[PDB]
Amino acid sequence: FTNVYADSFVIRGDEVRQIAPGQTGNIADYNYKLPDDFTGCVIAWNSN
Amino acid sequence: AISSVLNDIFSRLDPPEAEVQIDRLITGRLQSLQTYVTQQLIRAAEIRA
Repeated sequence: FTNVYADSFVIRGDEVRQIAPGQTGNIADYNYKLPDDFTGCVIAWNSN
Repeated sequence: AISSVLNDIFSRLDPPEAEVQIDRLITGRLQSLQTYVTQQLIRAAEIRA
């Protein structure tokens, strides 16, 4: 692929199922949306 | 499909999930359209003779 965009953020475990194309949430509406033509991967790790 | 109205599936399901059920209806309407054109070409050949 050409380039990669790595976005660094902390999301609690209620909203981690709303990171997917075409979702609805607190962060998944008014902050960070994923369109239906978006292609990529989601990497998570426990920072507790 | 669950509903036969194209405006209903846009108003119900998720936009990943609604593209399956709309494309079942478009494929079903094209097979009924392919049924109609194939019969009218043969009836045009029977009326030609």
